Amino acid sequence: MNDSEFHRLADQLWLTIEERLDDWDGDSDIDCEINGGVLTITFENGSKIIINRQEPLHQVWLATKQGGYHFDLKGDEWICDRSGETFWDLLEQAATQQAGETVSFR
Repeated sequence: MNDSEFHRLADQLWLTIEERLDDWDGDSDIDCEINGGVLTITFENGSKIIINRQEPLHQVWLATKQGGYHFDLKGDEWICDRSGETFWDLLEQAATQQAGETVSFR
């Protein structure tokens, strides 16, 4: 049902995100933190993206510079619930603004 859906989604996000940002270089440095259901994407500046998760239905969080918002699914692309933003793109703007160079998720 839900827990399984949540978990498989979680697995693919967690993996692909961590992998992507461990892979890509930059201006700044990058150390990804992996904790128990938590990712924390940390630059040499000391600033960071906070990723952690809420309900085992479909609900995940993400926090950054401007604060952030929770992460909800539209279709092939997660939005931020806020007004209805975007996964990879807003995450780009977040990471980019804290790191100091285009952090390329797409």
